[PDB]
Amino acid sequence: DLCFTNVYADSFVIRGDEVRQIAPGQTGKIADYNYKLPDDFTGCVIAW
Amino acid sequence: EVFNATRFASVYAWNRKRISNCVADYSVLYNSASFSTFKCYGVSPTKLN
Ligand SMILES: CCCCC/C=C\C/C=C\CCCCCCCC(=O)O
Repeated sequence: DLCFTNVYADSFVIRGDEVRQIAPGQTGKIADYNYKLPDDFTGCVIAW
Repeated sequence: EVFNATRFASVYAWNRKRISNCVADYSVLYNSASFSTFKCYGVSPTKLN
């Protein structure tokens, strides 16, 4: 029921036990040196 | 000796250890360890350093 303004799509492959690291505060090998999300994120995370 | 031991206790006789006089640089675990569940309760994990 909405319309979206500035849409971007990221994409990568990791290992299962690291999916929990894709979030605002996670401080791990993936969130520290590889990929980090803001603390005021607006969007959706999707894994499979 | 903790995460890389040889035998762990039985949950009915769980073990308990004491840690003192050491440096907590957990970044040594990134190379070999892989945790599926990690949750801190009374502290934010971005301030464990
Ligand atoms: C030997 C125990 C020393 C205890 C020191 C006190 C607090 C330290 C808190 C957490 C240390 C382990 C965090 C797990 C490492 C991040 C997850 C990962 O590996 O990616």
